[PDB]
Amino acid sequence: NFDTSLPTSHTYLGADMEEFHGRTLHDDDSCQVIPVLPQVMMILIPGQTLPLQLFHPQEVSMVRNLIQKDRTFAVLAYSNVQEREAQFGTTAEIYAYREEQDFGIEIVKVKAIGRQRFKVLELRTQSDGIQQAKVQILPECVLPSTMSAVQLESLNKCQIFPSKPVSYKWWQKYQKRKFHCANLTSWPRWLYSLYDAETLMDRIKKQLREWDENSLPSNPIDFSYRVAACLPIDDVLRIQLLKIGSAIQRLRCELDIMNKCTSLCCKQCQETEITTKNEIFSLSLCGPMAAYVNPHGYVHETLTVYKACNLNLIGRPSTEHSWFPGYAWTVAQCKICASHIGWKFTATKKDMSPQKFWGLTRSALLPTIPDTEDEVILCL
Amino acid sequence: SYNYVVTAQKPTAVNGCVTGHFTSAEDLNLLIAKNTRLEIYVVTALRPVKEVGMYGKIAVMELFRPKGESKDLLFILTAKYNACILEYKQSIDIITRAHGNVQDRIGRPSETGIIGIIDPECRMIGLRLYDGLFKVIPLDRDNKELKAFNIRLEELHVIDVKFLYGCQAPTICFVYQDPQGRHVKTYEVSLREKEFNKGPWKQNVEAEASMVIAVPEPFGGAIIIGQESITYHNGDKYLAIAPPIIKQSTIVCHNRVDPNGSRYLLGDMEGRLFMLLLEKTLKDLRVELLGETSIAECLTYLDNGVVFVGSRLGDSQLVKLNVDSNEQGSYVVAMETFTNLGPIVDMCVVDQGQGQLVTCSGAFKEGSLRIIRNGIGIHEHASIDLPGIKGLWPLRSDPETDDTLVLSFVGQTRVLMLNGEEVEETELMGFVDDQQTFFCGNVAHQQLIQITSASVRLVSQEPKALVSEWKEPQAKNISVASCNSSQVVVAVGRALYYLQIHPQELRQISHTEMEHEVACLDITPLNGLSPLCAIGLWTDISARILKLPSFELLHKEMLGGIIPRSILMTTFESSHYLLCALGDGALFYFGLNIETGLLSDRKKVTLGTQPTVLRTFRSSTTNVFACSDRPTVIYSNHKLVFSNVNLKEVNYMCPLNSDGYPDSLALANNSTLTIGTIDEIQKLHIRTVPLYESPRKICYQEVSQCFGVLSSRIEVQDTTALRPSASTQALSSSVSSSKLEEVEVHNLLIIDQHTFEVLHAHQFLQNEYALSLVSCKLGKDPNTYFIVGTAMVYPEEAEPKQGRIVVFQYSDGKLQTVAEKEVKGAVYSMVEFNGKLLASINSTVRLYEWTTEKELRTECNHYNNIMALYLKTKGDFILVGDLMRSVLLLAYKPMEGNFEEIARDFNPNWMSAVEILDDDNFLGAENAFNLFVCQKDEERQHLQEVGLFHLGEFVNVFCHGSLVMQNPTQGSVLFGTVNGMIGLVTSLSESWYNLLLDMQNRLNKVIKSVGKIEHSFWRSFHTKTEPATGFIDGDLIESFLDISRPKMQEVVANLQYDDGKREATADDLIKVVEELTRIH
Amino acid sequence: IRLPIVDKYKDMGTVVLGKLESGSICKGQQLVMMPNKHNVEVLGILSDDVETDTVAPGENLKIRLKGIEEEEILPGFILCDPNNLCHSGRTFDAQIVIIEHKSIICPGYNAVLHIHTCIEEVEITALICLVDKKSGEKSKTRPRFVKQDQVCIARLRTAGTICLETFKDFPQMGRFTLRDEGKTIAIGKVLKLVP
Ligand SMILES: Cc1ccc(NC(=O)NCc2ccc3c(c2)CN([C@H]2CCC(=O)NC2=O)C3=O)cc1Cl
Ligand SMILES: [Zn+2]
Repeated sequence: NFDTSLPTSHTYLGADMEEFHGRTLHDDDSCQVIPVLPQVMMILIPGQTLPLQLFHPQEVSMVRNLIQKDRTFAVLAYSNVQEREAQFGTTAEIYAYREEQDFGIEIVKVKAIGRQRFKVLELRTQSDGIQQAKVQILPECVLPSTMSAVQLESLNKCQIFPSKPVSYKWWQKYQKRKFHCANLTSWPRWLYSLYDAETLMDRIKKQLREWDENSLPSNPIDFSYRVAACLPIDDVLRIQLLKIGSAIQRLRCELDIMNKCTSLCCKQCQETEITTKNEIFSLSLCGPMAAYVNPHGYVHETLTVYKACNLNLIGRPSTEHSWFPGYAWTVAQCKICASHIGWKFTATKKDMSPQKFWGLTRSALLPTIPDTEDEVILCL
Repeated sequence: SYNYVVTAQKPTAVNGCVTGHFTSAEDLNLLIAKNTRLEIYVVTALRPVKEVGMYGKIAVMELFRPKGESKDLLFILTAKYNACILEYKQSIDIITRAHGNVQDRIGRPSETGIIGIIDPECRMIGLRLYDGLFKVIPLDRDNKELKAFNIRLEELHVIDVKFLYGCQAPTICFVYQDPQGRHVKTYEVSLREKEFNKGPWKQNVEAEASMVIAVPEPFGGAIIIGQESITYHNGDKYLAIAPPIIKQSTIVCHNRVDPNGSRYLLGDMEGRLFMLLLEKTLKDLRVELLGETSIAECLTYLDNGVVFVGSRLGDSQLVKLNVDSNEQGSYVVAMETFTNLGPIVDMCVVDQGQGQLVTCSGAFKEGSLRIIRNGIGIHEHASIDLPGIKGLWPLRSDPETDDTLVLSFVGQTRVLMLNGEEVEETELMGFVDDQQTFFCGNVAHQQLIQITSASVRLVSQEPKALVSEWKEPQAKNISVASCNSSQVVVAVGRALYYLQIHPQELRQISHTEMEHEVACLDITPLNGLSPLCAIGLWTDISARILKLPSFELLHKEMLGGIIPRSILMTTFESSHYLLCALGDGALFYFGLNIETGLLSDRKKVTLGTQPTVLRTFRSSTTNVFACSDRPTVIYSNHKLVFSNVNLKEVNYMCPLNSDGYPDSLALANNSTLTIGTIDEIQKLHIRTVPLYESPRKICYQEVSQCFGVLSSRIEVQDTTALRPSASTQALSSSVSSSKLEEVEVHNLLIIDQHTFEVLHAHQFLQNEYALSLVSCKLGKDPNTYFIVGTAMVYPEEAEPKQGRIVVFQYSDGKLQTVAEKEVKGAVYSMVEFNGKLLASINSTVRLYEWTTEKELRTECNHYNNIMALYLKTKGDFILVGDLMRSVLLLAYKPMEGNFEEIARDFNPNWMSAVEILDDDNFLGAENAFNLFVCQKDEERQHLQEVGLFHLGEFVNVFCHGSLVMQNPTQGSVLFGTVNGMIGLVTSLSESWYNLLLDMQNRLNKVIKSVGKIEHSFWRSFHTKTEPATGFIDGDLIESFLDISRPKMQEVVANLQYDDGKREATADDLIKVVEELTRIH
Repeated sequence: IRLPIVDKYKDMGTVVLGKLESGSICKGQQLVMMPNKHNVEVLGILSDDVETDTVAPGENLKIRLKGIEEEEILPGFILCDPNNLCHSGRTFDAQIVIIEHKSIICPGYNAVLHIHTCIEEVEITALICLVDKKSGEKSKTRPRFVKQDQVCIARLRTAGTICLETFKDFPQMGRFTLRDEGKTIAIGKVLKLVP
């Protein structure tokens, strides 16, 4: 096997960039103005990493000066139907940056990380091809436990337990002690358990484990956003989760998709299977999916999968600008429709694990719920 | 949409309970918190003294004596962090010495909950509200605004904290938990520096230690209770016992028996009461099993070995604990039971004229049905088996107070003498006893009178005997007679005579003739003798008034139809009414003119199809008793106000005032005479049907005249139960399947509606959890069915993947299982939907048609984002909700055979209950004990939030229904609660909402609020915090009636009252608020 | 080693300028200097203001050379280690991103070609295979020409002689910018070297 921390550090971008420790979060419900870079179209999730390559001096200006102050710019969710009425989005904060003029056009490569969700109020258009967006921060809306309302005061003293050994009787125990006072309400322990952040996160962990070898956030907010970015879903569904204001509802709806969406199809010709859930695994620490930039500055949320069907390969394996040090890429396209689905990755050393695997772009895919037995998914 | 919220049953459940000297230094009091209410009793070997209401959930309540104060003061801290210090004042005020809201801008509320403590020297109140901080209020004489300061805690997870006794500076002892384990520590609280100083001692305690007990100052020190171990600490003395007798469960409440601290009471989580003893200084500990009580939330030792058990899950108690333990068993015995409806976990409204409410109340051994009927109760002092009474009269064998009861049967009469409480048959000399008596009584000129069918009979009192008789001039039968102190008017069918009463003579006067055969008469005076007459004729079916001697009465109001049975002139408040009651059960009630003659301001109301009889009686003013299938008392406050009487039918009555039964009543039906005193006025009467297991749902099958109840019980592993339950003691019982650490076993009960016997217990499948229950007809099938929704629950499988919809039917004495459907998930709810069955299975809604092959055939299927936990309907609409407070409006489209989402509002907060108010409005209970309302009115697929209100209770159920007979306000929803409060919600016109909103504000200036908490702070929607809206607190409006006349005028001072507009008076409001009180 | 020579300022016996892009360079270390295969020993290494005896990549050397060729050496030659020395000749293939152009560049387009120190006029003799930017996807057909904002692979003759390396094989000496009317009109990694 191979070093899973390598792909998330985007070493293919260049050796060292100036790094920025942290620190800027804007307090909730505020009204901010943030620049939005043009041509970047991606629905960006808190905690997700975003690599960029900027070519136009418009963009290259906007950033060079952005570094001095805030370092954060604005990324927009568009339903394609919007045609510019962008209505929600996400702050991304630059944590790494490099400005090369070697080739002899000036090129700016950056690594940003999604920070906050906002609502669009207005969009004003600096005639420099850049937007500056009037933007109200959305608070992550946090709920106490389901029991904190109905809890007998005498049993408060029992609500903290000794912490879990690092094995599932513990969860039966957990359920029995935490949701004891269900008897005062009109539902069972096992229901209140289906809205328990701690439980849901654990149920999600087990699926993520299948991806293998896992640690990660303890806060449900972060966890829910981390698995949100792992989910290969479609830009219209991705805006839905993002719009969702509870961690609990995020985790729940997220478990739904992971069970309900076994197959992954050619998005263009629709009724062709490329790959399955079975085949997804996390080459990157960050998930079975991350964002990667290519050399022409195009962004690819690519999904690492072990086999996959109904593709052609064109050309020969190349390590040029490869996102996965150790592997070469060959362009993959839909056997039927020719529409470019991703890449097949191939080892250059015979002592690496996965000798081959597919990396499939999310733009090229359509998650399906198998059958015509309730077959357009709605997140739950 | 604008709504009125009012309480119909105050919360019953006990939060907390304390003793000490509050009312008076010499008295010993018990102070009890029942959520928003505070009861004050004086102990004797409990006399209620004062009960009041916080604008608050009482969350801490302690008594304490500051230096140089004459009795104890009372600290309350509410769930909204409203502090106050309170004094009793002698007629009685509870006054607020000090108050302040001790909220902080930052601060995560602690997982272990709010914890209030007062040190023994009364230096400070110590508050633990948030993790990391310990708040201190100095008790300095000059701290009226309870200003306070925080001390940082390194330790973030504090389990429990107490001040210690016998320290040279105030000292806290607490248990906390971190990664290295659980530990007890102490701090010295430096009053001056406002910091902790390294405490006298510390110590890794038991893993699950959770209770701190501070021992008073002979031994001083602390006791620490866990699961297995009880441990004592002071400095570096240390005792640790681990007795088996507390192995089985968890000690959750405690209390000191004596000042010494020799003895402590300890309460189990499942109903054991223990005594802990400290042996002497401190050398050993022994715990001893007193027995079983209601599951205790809090305990107080009172005196003479009597103990108050405050319950939440069950009825609260008084228990006597003997040092004689019986071989009945261990040593505790019940003295009193105090009703607790708490957990109202589900309910339904039944029955046919004035509806009554049945609940699933309690939990584990405390599980019960509660039946709640609005009512005037009657305390019985005698019942006598005495069939056939057809009239009743009190009488006085001596000139003062009745001593004689006269009863009539068909063509027969008989006399009872009363000596104290012993009734004995006698003869009255002068009274014929072989005819039926129509009236008798004491009369004018030291005399007596019997009016039979035959004759009208004047009798003397000193040497009793018949001084004059009157019969018809043609020796005929009397049909109907009416007599007062001085006069008689007797009818003979068609025509009728007026008679007087002088000594030895009853001499005739007027001998008139009527349209048709007179059916009822009256002569009740309004000033010694009645110058007027009430009549009712057989065939013109009319209530006529006539002049005396003359008889040309006039104002002869021909009501419609059926013959009149009774008629009466009487006086409520001071207005004068005429009442005429029909043989169909109707009752017409007109205005009267004693001096004018006109009968007017007509209203009419029905009481029950069996013909009605009307009597006057005193209980200090005058009311009317109305006998029929449903007996009714009448008053009054300038409405006449019918009030059902808590009794099976009363055929006849009279007032009865004896040396044995003073200011009492005599009630006769077909087979019994009853003598009783009668409560004024109507309260909620609760009948309690113990099940000894947890009831979970209830619904009503009217044709089977019985209830279905889902319930569950706890067995321990082979599986075999911990006690006899409803479900183990049914007459007939079934099981879903044969036998081919605690467990939960679900049952459907069939409870009789009359006897509340458990007729049948069905047991569902092993692992099968019964979720939903419902009674209804389906398709075109005349049968009514019980229908259960289940879900198959395994611990390994976190989401339910299979469940049943089962159709039962109860005919004869047998429960048949008629039809099943397996379904690939949980059936969280069901609801009858236009003769189809609508069920929510996970996040699908499914509508089933009921075939003739007698099976459910899926018609349609709708998937939502939301799990469908709540379902309700009206007309074509479906209201769907989930735990998270997300709501969906759905519409059945008959021409498409299909469902359609109409509106939705996802607004993430814990939701406990929903209801439809009408096509356009939706009620909900939501986190931090709130109510809210959604409204319907493209972008018409958005629901608007038009109402919020901080209730103070956690609603488990809404249900349409009332508890006052049929019929200002519009519609009615009742709601049931964890604390055992029952409420009512109803709509107001925008006119009344505006008026009552003004009123609230004006009543706020006038009413004294207990902790000096502002009403609007209290009602303000809480989790976020916003002002309350679109709700009117009827609890507040109704208190208008309790303030003094000058305060009433204060409140109405500058108001435009609204009809046809002008300066509003106290009287305009008194009548408005009274109409308002009449909706429960 | 590899030092693209910027200029020769005959001084002393002789001397030469550059940035030193492959390897370390020891005082008196016999070398060669390309297309012409001229031997030469380092005499003098006046790196930066300072002299040092040996010096590693990055630095800015002037170097006194002794050889049969002592001016008559031009910029866009390079020094080379004699073992693995530098590839060269005058045709080559490369991947050439068109950044600025009004119309449609197309084979037998003439332009200037700045590779490292060298600056020789060049023709793209044919172009080869288009390539789409989103993918990597080489192209199916040949392309008759390449417009702006677009990538191709193409073969290139310098109307004299160069000293190339392939990108990957080397980078600083195989990235290069076509340039015309003093604008930058493409940029290109060199791939092969033809004959
Ligand atoms: C000045 C210049 C500019 C660009 C290029 N390279 C190109 O045009 N090169 C064509 C090219 C275009 C797009 C992509 C690639 C190569 C490779 N690739 C993915 C494959 C999977 C991976 O792991 N990393 C990726 O980036 C692309 O999206 C050369 C020069 Cl000299
Ligand atoms: Zn395709």
